[PDB]
Amino acid sequence: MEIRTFLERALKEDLGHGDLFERVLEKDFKATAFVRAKQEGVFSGEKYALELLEMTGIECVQTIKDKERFKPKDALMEIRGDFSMLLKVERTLLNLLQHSSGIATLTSRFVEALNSHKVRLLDTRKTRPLLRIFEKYSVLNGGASNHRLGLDDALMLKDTHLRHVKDLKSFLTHARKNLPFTAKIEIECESFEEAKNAMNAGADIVMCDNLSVLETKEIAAYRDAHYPFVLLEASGNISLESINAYAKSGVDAISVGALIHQATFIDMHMKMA
Amino acid sequence: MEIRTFLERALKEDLGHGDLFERVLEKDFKATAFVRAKQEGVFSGEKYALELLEMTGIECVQTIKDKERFKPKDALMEIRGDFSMLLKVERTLLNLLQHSSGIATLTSRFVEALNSHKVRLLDTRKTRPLLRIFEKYSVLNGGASNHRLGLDDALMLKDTHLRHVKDLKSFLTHARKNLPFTAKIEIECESFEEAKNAMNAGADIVMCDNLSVLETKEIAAYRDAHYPFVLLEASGNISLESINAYAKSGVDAISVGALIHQATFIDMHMKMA
Amino acid sequence: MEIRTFLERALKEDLGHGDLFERVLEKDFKATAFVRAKQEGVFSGEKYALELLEMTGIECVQTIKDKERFKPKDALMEIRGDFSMLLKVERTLLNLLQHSSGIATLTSRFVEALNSHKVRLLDTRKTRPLLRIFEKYSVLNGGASNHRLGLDDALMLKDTHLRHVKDLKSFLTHARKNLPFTAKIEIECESFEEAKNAMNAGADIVMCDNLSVLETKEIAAYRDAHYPFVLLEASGNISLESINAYAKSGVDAISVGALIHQATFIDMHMKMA
Amino acid sequence: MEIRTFLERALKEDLGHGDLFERVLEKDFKATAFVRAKQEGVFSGEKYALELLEMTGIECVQTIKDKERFKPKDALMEIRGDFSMLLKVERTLLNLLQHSSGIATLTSRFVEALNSHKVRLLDTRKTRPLLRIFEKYSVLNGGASNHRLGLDDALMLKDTHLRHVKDLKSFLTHARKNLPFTAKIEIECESFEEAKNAMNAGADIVMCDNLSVLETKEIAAYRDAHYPFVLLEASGNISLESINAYAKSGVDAISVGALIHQATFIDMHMKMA
Amino acid sequence: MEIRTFLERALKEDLGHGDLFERVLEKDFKATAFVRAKQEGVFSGEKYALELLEMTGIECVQTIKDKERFKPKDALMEIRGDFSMLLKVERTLLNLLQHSSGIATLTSRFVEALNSHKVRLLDTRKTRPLLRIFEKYSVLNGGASNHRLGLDDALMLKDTHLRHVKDLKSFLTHARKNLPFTAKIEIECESFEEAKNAMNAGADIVMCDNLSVLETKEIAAYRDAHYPFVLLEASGNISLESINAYAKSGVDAISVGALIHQATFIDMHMKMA
Amino acid sequence: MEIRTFLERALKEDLGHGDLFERVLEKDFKATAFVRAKQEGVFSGEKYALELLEMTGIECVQTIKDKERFKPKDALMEIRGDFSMLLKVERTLLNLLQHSSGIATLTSRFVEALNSHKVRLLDTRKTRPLLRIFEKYSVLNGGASNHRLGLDDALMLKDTHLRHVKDLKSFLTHARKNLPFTAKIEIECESFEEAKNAMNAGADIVMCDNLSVLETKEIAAYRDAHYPFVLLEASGNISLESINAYAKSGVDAISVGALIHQATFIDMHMKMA
Ligand SMILES: O=C(O)c1ccc[n+]([C@@H]2O[C@H](COP(=O)([O-])O)[C@@H](O)[C@H]2O)c1
Ligand SMILES: O=C(O)c1ccc[n+]([C@@H]2O[C@H](COP(=O)([O-])O)[C@@H](O)[C@H]2O)c1
Ligand SMILES: O=C(O)c1ccc[n+]([C@@H]2O[C@H](COP(=O)([O-])O)[C@@H](O)[C@H]2O)c1
Ligand SMILES: O=C(O)c1ccc[n+]([C@@H]2O[C@H](COP(=O)([O-])O)[C@@H](O)[C@H]2O)c1
Ligand SMILES: O=C(O)c1ccc[n+]([C@@H]2O[C@H](COP(=O)([O-])O)[C@@H](O)[C@H]2O)c1
Ligand SMILES: O=C(O)c1ccc[n+]([C@@H]2O[C@H](COP(=O)([O-])O)[C@@H](O)[C@H]2O)c1
Repeated sequence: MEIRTFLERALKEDLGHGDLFERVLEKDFKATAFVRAKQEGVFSGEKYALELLEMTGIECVQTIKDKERFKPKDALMEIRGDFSMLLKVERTLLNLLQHSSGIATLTSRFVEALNSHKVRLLDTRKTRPLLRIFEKYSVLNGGASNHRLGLDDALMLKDTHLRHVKDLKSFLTHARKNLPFTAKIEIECESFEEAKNAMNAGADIVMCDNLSVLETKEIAAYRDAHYPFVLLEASGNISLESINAYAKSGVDAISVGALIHQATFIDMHMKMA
Repeated sequence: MEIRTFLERALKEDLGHGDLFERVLEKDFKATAFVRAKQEGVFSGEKYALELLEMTGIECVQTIKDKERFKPKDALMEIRGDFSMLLKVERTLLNLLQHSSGIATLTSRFVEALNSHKVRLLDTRKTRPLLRIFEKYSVLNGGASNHRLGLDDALMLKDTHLRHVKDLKSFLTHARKNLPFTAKIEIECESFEEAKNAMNAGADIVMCDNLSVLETKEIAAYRDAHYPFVLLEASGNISLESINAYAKSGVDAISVGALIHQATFIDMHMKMA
Repeated sequence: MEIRTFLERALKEDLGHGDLFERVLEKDFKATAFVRAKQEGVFSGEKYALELLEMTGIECVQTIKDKERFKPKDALMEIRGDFSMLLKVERTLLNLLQHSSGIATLTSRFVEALNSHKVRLLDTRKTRPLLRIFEKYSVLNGGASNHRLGLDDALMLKDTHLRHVKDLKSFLTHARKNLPFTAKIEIECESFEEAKNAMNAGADIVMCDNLSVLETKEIAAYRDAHYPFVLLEASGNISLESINAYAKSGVDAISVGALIHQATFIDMHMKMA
Repeated sequence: MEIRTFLERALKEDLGHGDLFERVLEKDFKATAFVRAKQEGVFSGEKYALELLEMTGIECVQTIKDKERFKPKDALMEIRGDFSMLLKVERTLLNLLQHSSGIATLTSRFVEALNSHKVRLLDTRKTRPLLRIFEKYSVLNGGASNHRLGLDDALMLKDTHLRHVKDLKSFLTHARKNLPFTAKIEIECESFEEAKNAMNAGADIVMCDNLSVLETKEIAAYRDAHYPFVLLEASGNISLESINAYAKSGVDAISVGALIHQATFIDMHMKMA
Repeated sequence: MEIRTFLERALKEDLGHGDLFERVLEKDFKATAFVRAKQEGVFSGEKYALELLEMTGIECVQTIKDKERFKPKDALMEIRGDFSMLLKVERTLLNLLQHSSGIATLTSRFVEALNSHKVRLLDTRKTRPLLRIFEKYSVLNGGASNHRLGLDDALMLKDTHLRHVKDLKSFLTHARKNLPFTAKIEIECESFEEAKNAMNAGADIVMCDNLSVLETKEIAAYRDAHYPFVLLEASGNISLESINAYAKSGVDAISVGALIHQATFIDMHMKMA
Repeated sequence: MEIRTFLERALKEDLGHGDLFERVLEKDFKATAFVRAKQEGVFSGEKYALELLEMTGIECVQTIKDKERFKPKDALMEIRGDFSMLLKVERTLLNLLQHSSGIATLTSRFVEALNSHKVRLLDTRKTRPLLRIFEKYSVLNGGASNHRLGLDDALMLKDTHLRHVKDLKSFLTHARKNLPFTAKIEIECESFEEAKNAMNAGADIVMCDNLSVLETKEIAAYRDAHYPFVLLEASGNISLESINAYAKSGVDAISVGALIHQATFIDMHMKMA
């Protein structure tokens, strides 16, 4: 398990010195519980919930696969194990769930509001500390694709890196030999004129930072023109509304980091019996 | 440093095999950069930012103390160190910042909308996985107090625990001897009649789950009545609006977990030069 | 699980580069062995031991639960599993069963002199490095009760703390808003006058330090009339003889941390048979 | 370094979610502090403390060395750092100086009552969990000498191991080619007979477990006679009231694990000034 | 920092319970020492070494940067610091400088035969356990270039993968939406026919496995007319003689992972002087 | 256990952010696989593999033992688990079986060309970083024997250490009381003279570093003469073309660290079926 520790840690920060309830409890027995929802939405974080549960000695009788949709008063999980242990895990479970689910839902919404089957939805390294993965996985279980996961994943730069370079074309070449063979080089651009110097130099990918439909199409055009095998990325602010408009800019994928840093939880709770 | 690793981990998940930019860079030099804002709001996470920075070999020339307020186009930090290293830390810094700042702001707002100096604002164990502390600290730098930090912090129960007990009073006594001496026992209650069985039994604290003003006042009353030294907690949903109404229920503190699981980031970015 | 890593490290230290015997052992085989007393005492350590065994792959046949009493020559545990693993888990097993039971035993000898069903006996924060929780556990299996476990569990102030404090009453006031909601505040006082002040400032617990049986009965009495809701504990070089007296002095609880820093091993050993 | 992680852990167990007093302190500041003794004994732990101090950014002004003797009321250490920290570090620093010194002292007693500049006094493997290295280190300062540290250190066969070895001379011969090149073997014997055999098999050290001062003499002789470079160690329940007695029997070392599993805390405390 | 913990563990393993010499060393003192060649080669390991030194408290006086060439009897490093620490960091230091330079050296011997400024030499994923990154680094200081570093760095498919795949072209299509946006896809092909298929399905990189110089020049040519935007690499038991030929065969890069699993130490040693 | 964390790490370095193929796989499923040899040699690593397998929930159907000989095309292991996993685990499993077997093989060569049932062949401390234990283990299977494992194992003084010791007989005598009770000392000598001295001082093992087969004979004699229980080890740049030569000189063991720092991967691969 690559996430075995992640859970390990999440549980400890809440258990600290050790749960207080178990000290008082006299006779521990084996009971059962459900994870009803309280607000319709999608569901992500199954994988984790499963791992955590087996990791704690909690049997997962019934579960609703990820990527699935639900409505309030719906049973999402019939877990069963010792009583004491059940209560310790209660919170850590709901939490990771609600957070994963939430980003998944808020992401779901961005999907339909895209309406397309030839354009990709991407996220960003804009993630909460220590959740680079836990979240991207969530962005996924919504219907979007994930962009790069780290800074070793694919060399991607912007002005900040080139504000001291002469001859771009010649630059992207002295990199190729000083990089990993299977790494693409994506570049950020703020104006039409840039996208050109880009492609020309080699750029495996070209982004579009804060630029209007007609500003992009000129590039989406100049692209279909000479450099065809060079993906294009619409990335600026991309509001939930101005998102559909860009799908039409004839651009491969649009990255809306807001998918992650804008997703609140989703009501859920746990009841014994 | 108790948070030294927290940062340690946050940086790695993004660096993975190792940043790709540094491979290409030819001559590394020492430059400087700022952390301008892009949306007025409060600021939290100074502590971390500081630690991270020294941890990375980045000098923190100028910083704006936590709990402070800011407006767009404002410089929040003049950091200076090697160029390569500056870029690796760029993201991990903004992230933890924006997230801490965000909860701080959304919390700030809940403060003024409370208007009071005798009533406390509390949060909940409703926190994102692996951020139990990173967040509570944020809830703090907003103006609120923190409730319990874990399940070892203070024995607090609800129906779920008592749906199998006879004689509450006698119960809270066989706990005291099987608990840590400095631990209070807070109890959750959903109806007037409960608050009574509570106090009577001993309960060091009594909460109020999803109950209207007049429902609470009856208890806030019966409290000022016989059991005075028994704090009272208003905790249900407490919308940003129906929050002020409860301040008047004559209750010690009100806990609005929404403070954490509802706070999105806050625009910020980093520019060289 | 929380004590996995504890046990894990307790083993790692003894094996080092690896056991040498398993290098020369020709044919490993399943064998049974028992842990046995060689002196009388009260049993502590089950929790830890069972977890060690089931961790290493050794089956546990029979075990005397914690708190139980045992005479010498008594068989305490029966265990089966690979010969090689038994000889590795041997000292690691015994060692903790001894250090653990050693405390618990020396603890009941106090719980005796104490002799009361209204007064609680408490340990302290004076514990051997890395065994805080371990040792605290033991004290429980000794018949007494644990005080706090850390500096986050509850706020406690003594001379060193106050020497830099003006107007205490005003302090414990503008403190509650920066401490976690459930947190109790306790104060060490070396005299009656100090005692009154504390209680008044709004202390939750007052500690009667190195004070004569009398001075306590008085700081006690004063408390049963002006502040009945305050906790009082007596501490300071209390012994097996003088401990009895304090019990009968109207004082909430007594803390003789010696129950730990003055407890030694209880000779035990393991035989194959 | 080496023990940095030990201290790193010893602290994390006491701090937990975080120190409380540091939440309510108003203005931290630099300050001095002294560790005074309240009991006479011998000082151990220097090694550890100095790292604990530097590790937590505290300055060490003055400090006595390991093995130095001290009287009560003696000022042992002069530390100087931020008031807030000095406090978090206090108990830890003391706990470990009391445990370490505690051991060294009791040890120093056995070394005096042993009386002899040619016979070594040894500890064992009976140690408290997670302190193997620490406690050995302690014994060292008390003026005695360490036995092996773990199971990789050197091979020792007690009866348990032997009860399955037909022909020992071979077993030892056909074990050398497996055990690392530089390892000694030690066999536990309970009769002049066993020791006479064990030695021909080629043991490198012979344990004279629970034997009369006469039998021991016998073996010491046979040793000085036919096997000179063998090495003798007398062990078993040995106490002050019999050490000197065994010292004069020819054995090269007397082994008494009571040195650690029977040692206790030497009273100490920290003052500000 | 990323290689701290690497070095940290490389030390921990050699010291075990702790160095024995520092136990018998009477007076420690500051001394200087040099690491020296005893055979010719290309230098690798600086990054790691400097970090080891400055980590242990040893000053570095002079050092031959990485990639540099050196003859025997040449002085490679001058270091000052506590005698005791020098003797501990000794083998740990040498060992990695050797294993590291050993690779790099054996690598340049290939970069030679290769002889080209249009073709890149690449390592593989066949590395010694725990040294993936370490060894990959070395290969760089050998004059070549690294292939991918993990199974997250980029998707690669070989026989074993395809045996359970129907209609590949359709696969690489409904895959891009589940792979991270930047991810390149590469395919191992054991023949011309396989090669075409790959390219067509939309592969980003095709690997020419155990194929004759010719069959490559052909899978090459075909590619310089129908798919000019595809990467081609040749692999499979390539050696120091036959490696030259492939260079001149219109193929993007060559991957002879032997540059690692077939590289040994380069005799070096350290002298005090 | 012991090495679980080694494997846990070896995997985490290759997986990184996560395996890609597992993102695009459609329906995972159980499957078998064989590890076939493509070179003749001797099998090492069994110990590790079986843990890697069980650790990642893969079933081991059949497997050859450590030290068993194998020819090419020989099927060495039959594993059976989820297709997805079998793949993540593939390279690791092979990498470590190739490194381990690689060593054992070269070793097995020296053991044959050594020829002698009474002279031990030893490795050293010259090992690759983080594999000290692993590589020693490997040498073991090759049929040779391990020297000490670290600096805690036993004390060895080379010239460096000695260059400051006036009077060695004393130094060794007044070092015994510090070093653990069961430790051997070994001194490096470069002349019949040094060895004659070192032995009186009381060394327990004497290194005959870089000496003629004649000088070695000389020392071996003096050894058999005046110091019988001393132990001789010949070392230095020794190769197949001179082993048998030294074996017949009286020394108890020949030390050749080339066994590991010169060993390479033995070709192996994994097939599905
Ligand atoms: O390196 C990455 O993971 C990465 C991938 C895609 C986009 N970004 C950055 O994220 C920015 C958009 O953020 P947002 O949430 O306001 O749409 C974009 O224009 C870049 O400056 C960063
Ligand atoms: O144990 C805790 O840390 C804890 C502290 C305060 C409140 N809670 C729970 O959080 C609930 C309120 O959540 P919210 O965000 O909708 O206001 C409350 O009524 C309880 O069921 C939990
Ligand atoms: O910090 C704590 O949890 C704590 C709780 C109770 C007592 N103490 C300290 O421990 C002292 C008594 O030690 P002793 O010899 O009675 O084990 C007492 O008078 C204080 O100075 C410390
Ligand atoms: O494992 C060791 O290093 C070791 C070394 C010497 C002796 N022992 C055992 O410790 C026993 C004596 O216990 P004590 O009360 O002197 O700590 C002895 O007779 C053996 O059964 C164990
Ligand atoms: O997974 C990778 O990164 C990877 C990259 C390039 C090559 N390989 C494998 O390594 C094989 C060649 O090994 P060798 O003897 O040329 O070092 C090749 O034909 C594949 O089966 C594996
Ligand atoms: O540290 C050890 O365990 C150790 C044991 C035996 C020999 N050495 C050193 O290793 C040297 C021989 O190197 P080699 O090529 O046989 O690996 C020898 O003459 C010493 O300087 C080192």
